[PDB]
Amino acid sequence: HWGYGKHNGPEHWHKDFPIAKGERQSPVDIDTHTAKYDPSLKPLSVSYDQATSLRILNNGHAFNVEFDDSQDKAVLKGGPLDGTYRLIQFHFHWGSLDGQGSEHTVDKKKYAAELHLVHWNTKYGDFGKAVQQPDGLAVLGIFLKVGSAKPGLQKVVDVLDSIKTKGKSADFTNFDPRGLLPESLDYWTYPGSLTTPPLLECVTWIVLKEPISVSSEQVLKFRKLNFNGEGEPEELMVDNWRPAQPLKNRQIKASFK
Ligand SMILES: [Zn+2]
Repeated sequence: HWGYGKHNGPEHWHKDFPIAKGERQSPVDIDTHTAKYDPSLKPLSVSYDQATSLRILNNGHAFNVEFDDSQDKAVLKGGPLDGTYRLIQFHFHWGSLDGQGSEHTVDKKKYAAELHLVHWNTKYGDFGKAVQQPDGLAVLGIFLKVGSAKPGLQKVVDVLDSIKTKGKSADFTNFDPRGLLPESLDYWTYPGSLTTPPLLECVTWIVLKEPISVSSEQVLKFRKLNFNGEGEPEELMVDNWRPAQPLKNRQIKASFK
């Protein structure tokens, strides 16, 4: 039932998901002047050479590229994390307008879009057990700005016409998520939550400082997707982002001096 519209959108999620007013909700604004360098953060390790994408799907809120997480084929390690986190899916949030779209902000600056690579902690049995624990998920967040085209994104963009509406899916093999990374993996990290219902506070957030650059042509294809199912009145899939939430007692740690 929840969405991003006037009445089912983020400002009303708390009616059905009371955790929405919890102590470590995401996203948050990253105040660069308050986020301290932490020299105990170990280097961020990403092992994606054996990543096995399976399918792409429009679930009515975003589109998800799903991966085989049955073994350590595509794992995140290091940084603030203890243990091994398996990539399960990635998706985007974007705006109707280049000036908005990102979930996290940096000194209140909004980016045009935000990519989330979602991983879960093999400490737990599976995704379902991991989401129920404060140390269960690690989400790598990567800002998008409008500029030159992102070649590693073109394979995703080139299949969006086949998943225009909610419920549609398609096979989507051999996608290399490495092609979505920026040059620097300098990042900020803090403990937080899912940014969509059920909004569980199970996420170690790792937000990269350097955005990737995508083309107008590429984001205009994002904005052509539909929230609605085929045959229902069109609602364009745009502004599917949750705004910054209160930071409360939390500190953002920076990985760079
Ligand atoms: Zn997300």
